[PDB]
Amino acid sequence: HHHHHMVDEILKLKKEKGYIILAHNFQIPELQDIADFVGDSLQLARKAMELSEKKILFLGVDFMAELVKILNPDKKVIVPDRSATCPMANRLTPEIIREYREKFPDAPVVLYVNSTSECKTLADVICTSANAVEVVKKLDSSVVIFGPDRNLGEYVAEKTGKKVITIPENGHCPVHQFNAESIDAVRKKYPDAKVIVHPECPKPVRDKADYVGSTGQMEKIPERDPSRIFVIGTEIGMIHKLKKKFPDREFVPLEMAVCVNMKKNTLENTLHALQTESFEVILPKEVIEKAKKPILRMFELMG
Ligand SMILES: O=C(O)C1=C(C(=O)O)N=CC(=S)C1
Ligand SMILES: [Fe+3]
Ligand SMILES: [Fe+3]
Ligand SMILES: [Fe+3]
Ligand SMILES: [Fe+3]
Ligand SMILES: [S]
Ligand SMILES: [S]
Ligand SMILES: [S]
Ligand SMILES: [S]
Repeated sequence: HHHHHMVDEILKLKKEKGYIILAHNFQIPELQDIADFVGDSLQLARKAMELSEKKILFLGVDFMAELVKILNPDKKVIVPDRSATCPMANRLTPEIIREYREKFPDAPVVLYVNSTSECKTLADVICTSANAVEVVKKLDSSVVIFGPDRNLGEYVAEKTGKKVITIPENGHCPVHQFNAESIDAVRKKYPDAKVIVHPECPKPVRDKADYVGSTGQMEKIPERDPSRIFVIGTEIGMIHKLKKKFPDREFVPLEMAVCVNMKKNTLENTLHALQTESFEVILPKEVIEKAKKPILRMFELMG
């Protein structure tokens, strides 16, 4: 009843006030369902650039909303919880980047998308887990500085054969610290299941999986693998996304993994956001201009 009210009022206010809702794959199912588009940060950013609308309600975490805003400076971007962020990303700082640039002056600074917008202004190129391998492959260098995620950096080193110098020391994602034993357990319980895990997972988990890929990659695997059952080693939000796309197959969480910050967004605070038209994502224009360069480098090296 209340969700029915909240859902209908959200759909009403989004229509009335000219907002497009963009939701990340890790949002709760109820917010994914009222979104105009659901996707990874790259898909959502690219999508934003194509919109005729000048108003965006973004449903994810701050670095993502800011990625949208940097590529769409003249659109009004709001979020329902202004504290939704990536705690581990904020362990990488400007001074660590400067320090490592000095020591390895010829190593391009490749920053993972979860990095703060301030940190992005000091990068040579941005990447996501979808494109990180391709991006580091096409750089001239045989050595790269990579942060903030150490597991993704080592994965990239593995697949490119390049030297990846990770920063900071011990940057990792709690959400993807799956037990390797959990894979052994599912392979006996579901013998024919395909295990897909995120490259942020530790090396023993990746190496025992049938596929390693980001959320965008995970959702393309059933387009080419006919298996009836997939075991999914990422954040719980992707199970709903996959089930919706491929109703014919079964998706089983490797374990329950919840990103607390992603779950800060609710139907209630989303409705408040459309009522009040807050909270606006504002970056100093200087940050937009400086962060935009390594982002455009990323597309140049992708496309
Ligand atoms: O690319 C994305 O949207 C992200 C993904 C993804 O796999 O799509 N995973 C983790 C983060 S922090 C962001
Ligand atoms: Fe995070
Ligand atoms: Fe993350
Ligand atoms: Fe993560
Ligand atoms: Fe997270
Ligand atoms: S995150
Ligand atoms: S992350
Ligand atoms: S994440
Ligand atoms: S997270």
